[PDB]
Amino acid sequence: MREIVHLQAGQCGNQIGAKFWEVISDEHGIDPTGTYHGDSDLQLERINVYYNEATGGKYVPRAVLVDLEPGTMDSVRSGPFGQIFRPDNFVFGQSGAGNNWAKGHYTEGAELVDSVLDVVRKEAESCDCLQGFQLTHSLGGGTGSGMGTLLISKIREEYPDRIMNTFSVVPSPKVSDTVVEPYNATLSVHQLVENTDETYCIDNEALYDICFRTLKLTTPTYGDLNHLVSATMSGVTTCLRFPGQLNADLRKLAVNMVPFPRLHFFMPGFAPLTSRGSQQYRALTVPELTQQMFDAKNMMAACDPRHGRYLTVAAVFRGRMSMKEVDEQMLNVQNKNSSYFVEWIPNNVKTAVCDIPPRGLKMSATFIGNSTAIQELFKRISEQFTAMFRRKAFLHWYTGEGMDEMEFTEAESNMNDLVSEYQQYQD
Amino acid sequence: MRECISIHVGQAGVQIGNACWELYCLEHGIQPDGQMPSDKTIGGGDDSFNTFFSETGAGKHVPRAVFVDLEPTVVDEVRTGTYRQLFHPEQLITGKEDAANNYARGHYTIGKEIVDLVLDRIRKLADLCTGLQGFLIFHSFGGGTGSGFASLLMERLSVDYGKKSKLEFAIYPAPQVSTAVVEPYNSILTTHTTLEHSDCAFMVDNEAIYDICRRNLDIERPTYTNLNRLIGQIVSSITASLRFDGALNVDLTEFQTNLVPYPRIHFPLATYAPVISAEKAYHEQLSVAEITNACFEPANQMVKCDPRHGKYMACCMLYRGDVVPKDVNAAIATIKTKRTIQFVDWCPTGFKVGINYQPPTVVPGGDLAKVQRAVCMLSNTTAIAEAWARLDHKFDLMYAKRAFVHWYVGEGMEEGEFSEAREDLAALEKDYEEVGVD
Amino acid sequence: MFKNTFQSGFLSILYSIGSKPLQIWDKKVRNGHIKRITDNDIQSLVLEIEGTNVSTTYITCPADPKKTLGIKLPFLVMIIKNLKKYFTFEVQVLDDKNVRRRFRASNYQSTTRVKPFICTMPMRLDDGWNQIQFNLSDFTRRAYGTNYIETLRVQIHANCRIRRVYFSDRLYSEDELPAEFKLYL
Amino acid sequence: TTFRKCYERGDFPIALEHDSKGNKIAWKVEIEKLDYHHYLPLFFDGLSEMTFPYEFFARRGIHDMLEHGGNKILPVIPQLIIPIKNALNLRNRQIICVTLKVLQHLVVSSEMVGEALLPYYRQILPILNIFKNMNQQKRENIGDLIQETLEAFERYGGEDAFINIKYMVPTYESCLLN
Ligand SMILES: Nc1nc2c(ncn2[C@@H]2O[C@H](COP(=O)(O)OP(=O)(O)OP(=O)(O)O)[C@@H](O)[C@H]2O)c(=O)[nH]1
Ligand SMILES: Nc1nc2c(ncn2[C@@H]2O[C@H](COP(=O)(O)OP(=O)(O)OP(=O)(O)O)[C@@H](O)[C@H]2O)c(=O)[nH]1
Repeated sequence: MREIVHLQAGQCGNQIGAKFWEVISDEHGIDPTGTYHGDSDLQLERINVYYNEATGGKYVPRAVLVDLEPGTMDSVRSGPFGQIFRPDNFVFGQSGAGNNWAKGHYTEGAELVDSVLDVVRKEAESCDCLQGFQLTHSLGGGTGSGMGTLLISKIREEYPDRIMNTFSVVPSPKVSDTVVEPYNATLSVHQLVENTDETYCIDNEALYDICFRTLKLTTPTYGDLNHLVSATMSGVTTCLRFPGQLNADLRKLAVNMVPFPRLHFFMPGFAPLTSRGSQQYRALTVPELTQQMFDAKNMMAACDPRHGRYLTVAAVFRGRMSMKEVDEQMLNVQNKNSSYFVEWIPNNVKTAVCDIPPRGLKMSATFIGNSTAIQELFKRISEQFTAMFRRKAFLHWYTGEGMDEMEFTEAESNMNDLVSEYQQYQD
Repeated sequence: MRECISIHVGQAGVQIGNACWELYCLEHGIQPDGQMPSDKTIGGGDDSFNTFFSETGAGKHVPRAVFVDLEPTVVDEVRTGTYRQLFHPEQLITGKEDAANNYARGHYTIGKEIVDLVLDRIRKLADLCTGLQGFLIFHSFGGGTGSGFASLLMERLSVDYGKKSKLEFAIYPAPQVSTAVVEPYNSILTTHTTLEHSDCAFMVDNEAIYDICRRNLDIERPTYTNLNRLIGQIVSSITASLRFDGALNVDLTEFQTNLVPYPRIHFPLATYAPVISAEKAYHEQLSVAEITNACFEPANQMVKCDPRHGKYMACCMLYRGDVVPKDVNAAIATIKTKRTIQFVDWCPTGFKVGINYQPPTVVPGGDLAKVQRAVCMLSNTTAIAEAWARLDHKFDLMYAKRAFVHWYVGEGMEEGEFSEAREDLAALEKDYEEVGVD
Repeated sequence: MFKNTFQSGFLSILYSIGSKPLQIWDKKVRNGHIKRITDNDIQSLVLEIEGTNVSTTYITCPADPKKTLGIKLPFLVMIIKNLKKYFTFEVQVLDDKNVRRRFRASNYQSTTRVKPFICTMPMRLDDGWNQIQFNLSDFTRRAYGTNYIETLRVQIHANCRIRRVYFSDRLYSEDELPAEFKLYL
Repeated sequence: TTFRKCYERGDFPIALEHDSKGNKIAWKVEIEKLDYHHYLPLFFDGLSEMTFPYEFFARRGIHDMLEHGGNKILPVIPQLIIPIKNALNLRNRQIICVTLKVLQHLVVSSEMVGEALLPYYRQILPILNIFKNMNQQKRENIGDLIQETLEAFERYGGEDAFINIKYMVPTYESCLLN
């Protein structure tokens, strides 16, 4: 059948995937030990998209976990699910990263690529018919960037026929911590736009704003933020595993979503988010779900598209519904702002209907869109790169690694070409 | 794995290492016997010690630090002290002669016959250690003996091992207090010898430590005891990264890279805000806002350079204990908004964050308080070069009158060293203003 | 004894100006003496060991027979002044097989004797202040065909005028020697 | 054991490198103009040795002079023989795996080896003959390494090599004419 394989790269990718897999195991009711307790037939027979059976009825995750700092995955192991994660799957690294993109891009990976490729191709043989793979990391994440570049590069040629989903968290515009971070991000995004097909966009500042908005809980964990985001990605993956008349294929989505090859970046949206009073101060109807769903407040991805226009939008809606509600909702929103979209393509809304509702609540939905809301981001990165490349700060490290400024020139040039493309298409 | 090796060079370094290693054994709850209670922490050397101690199957921790001395009184005293069973006999490397503060004496006379010895020690530890991310050197610029010794050993470790990080720590010359007027001489010798190999140098000053002590520690008659406790608290905060885990884990290599923009100048400065008396903590409150404001307050730095005379390039905040990221980002955003703060236009981002869950515990017989949120704040700014201007207008007059250089000519060195070093330092100042200007 | 120390460099075991230099040197005095008296040529204090019989009186290392020496260096040099008398010395070592063996350098010796546990060598030399040089591996290789590994003890007999015994890995030249090693009259 | 104390005393100038989780090394004094006779089997005793960090030196240096020192093993072979069978009798899975790897590299290293090894099988083989079949992530299958050793051996060994290996090993098969 048709399956996908997970990759957790970088110190974020690891912890992200920890949250992800524990959540999925909860949803399908596998004990942390690994002995599933029969609750849901359909989930039992659909689980084979991601899990592989181990003797006694044990369903091993098909995720490849990579990093260089032992403590990260060791802490994850100390978590309540490393026992279901396999010692075979764990690959360790012979370096402290230094958060150096060039180091993680030319020297350290030079001797790991072989082994990691062999492990993932063993996994590919383990699976039978793939759609592709998905990855989780950060664009600014040094190890994740420096390695994901090479690994995705290779996987592209060995399998030019499969979808390489990229789920890289986007850092704060107002703080970057790392000062060479814009350099690393631009480096990454060059080959990112060059290879990738799907790119996600998620931002910590937006998460904090939402926490203060509706979570209202004062002090969360970044793990609670991951709670939210892994809930979103679980929602987008609900389609493949579930019955109900919706079309699940990520390619079925992407063909609709991408008018042109230079369109890669996509902005999620998540359905009902509730606070202490609101659990009993709110009801569950498609109009209010859609209203909240299409709110710059409920927006969490990059930044407000209020400055721009929407190009493509696609949402999935989970629970027991009918067609007429979403029909009237899309017609409504279409009429309420026939302005804020583009003439170029009318009727840019794509929807899916999943029957099997989530555990804990009845009605849910997810939404992913392409609008002109990345221009601020990459204009910012342009001005940052120029501002610290006018005098070439911190350059001695990357020269010691053995790189040259022409790489930076061409990369920023490609980024500016994408700037012009996004600008021109909408205006 | 994740460990490093420390060198404690100097009479000056023995007190500080002694107090520090006391503190480490203390937070780890290490019995002065050399072994643990019935609790299970001993083995082959894989647990919180494993970076610092090497507790073999015999069950005895082996700290990964070499203490070198030339005046045997102090080293024999500590040899007769409490933790001597812990301390390996000849790891306490001792010499029987003294350099009389002279850099040339300690750099040519004694070092040659002892550098092979310390090399043997360090290689015979390097074999057994696993990851060895770097080296933690406790020294001083005006080394009453450590100056030339440290310079030569730094030369040799650089030439043989140009791959790993090197971390240097020194009590900086007091701008207005000096026991010796040849301290500028030998200190600038050390600096000019270091710059072309020195990886990351951090300085501290005792006067401001005194000032803090009677500012908010309520001590008017201080001792090396409190001095060492606080400097060791700083280094303990920095080593807690290796010790425990946290929200994010950062590294000395990250600090090296991201703290310095351009070569040569690799001399940032520390700052620890939450020092306060126990009763003051008992009837007052701590939070990220005020501690950030304090660590940004001009009179909260161990070096007396005015930030309104300086300009900010690099900063690094490390929290230890229980905090959240919301107030972190909010406070740093407020700082960036604050106009009195003056960063360079080069770096719209100029900071490095680190977070650790583990609460800072308390040493019995200390003088600190019971903290719940701690931070180390490491910054490089432009206000530094005034110190070197001070030192150069000090040095040039005493060199024109060349007072007591006859000692140096007797020990056999010449003036070309001073010749080169003066314009080397001058090149350093000129670097400083050309980077300060945009 | 002090194995932890570094065989690298030079090993002065006994050196005359030491205030109390006799710790690890068990003394067996019989019809003789130990004296500490200046010379005329070096006009510096040196050791004097004499006795009526030389087998009766002898110094040795280590002091504890229940302890070894533990030395790798195969080269030995002694600073002796000939006194026109009957002197000898002894060294015992452990080898490639792990069987013990002794070397017996005796000034009187009229012949050369090889016994399965000990070799003998005559000593004849000039007068005044002169020097001793020997290579453990050399002699063991030549006589027993085995391979020198380490030293375990050393004994010295009477009729001798003593400045310093020291050990070295190799045949050292005359210029790297320190000034106190650079003997002058 | 003896080699561990020999180096704990110290006569080998070997350097190193190291990082988070992996492997690398260096050295201080080159080997070719030092020795391949007075130190080769003494260092090989580290193979029979099993203790951090000494096994690092053993496992790697054993390869190292193998790549760097071809035309000298010729006379040292009987001295090499001993620690091999000592480690074989030591009877540890990990140790014998390391052996099998390094011995594989030994045989393939250079020429003349099997023909000179002619007198020297009846001591190394039979313990392996009984190790045949008690049992690719990191090359862990004892039996697979065993058959690899026999395969790499026999063809290079010569003509009656296989028949004597057979006399050791009643399962043993030809890799030549079957
Ligand atoms: N799960 C998790 N991730 C975080 C958190 N805070 C920050 N991150 C980010 O996740 C990013 C990506 O991690 P990695 O891809 O492993 O980065 P790296 O290559 O190891 O190098 P660095 O980015 O310096 O860590 C880091 O750079 C952090 O900035 C957090 O609290 N939880
Ligand atoms: N680190 C440290 N500094 C000290 C100590 N006591 C005083 N100081 C200050 O640091 C300097 C100590 O350096 P030196 O006097 O050169 O020390 P030394 O070279 O190793 O030799 P000594 O004369 O035995 O101290 C002094 O000038 C003091 O200003 C101490 O115990 N430790």
